[PDB]
Amino acid sequence: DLELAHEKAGQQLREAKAQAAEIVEQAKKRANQIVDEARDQARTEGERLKAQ
Amino acid sequence: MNINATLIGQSVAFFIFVLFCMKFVWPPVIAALQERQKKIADGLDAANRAAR
Repeated sequence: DLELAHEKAGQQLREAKAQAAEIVEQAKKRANQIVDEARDQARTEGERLKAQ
Repeated sequence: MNINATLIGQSVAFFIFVLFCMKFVWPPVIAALQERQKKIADGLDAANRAAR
């Protein structure tokens, strides 16, 4: 049971590393989307060359 | 001769068997009891340590 507990701890540890990597990966993907939408808003805001 | 020197004949046999038992019969058997108590104790300690 002690040997099996060390093997289980080895799985729980690496699964937590993988999930933490995916949580930060999705955050970086979300951050990239926010800045690109902000670039399109700032590019569209240029309507002032004619709307004004 | 006839009755009392048997009082020392039996006494000598008694002391010889007691010293033989004390060195070649009792220590080898009591050690196996000491070891098993540790074999069971190590299992209970390992289970608590593995859980924690």
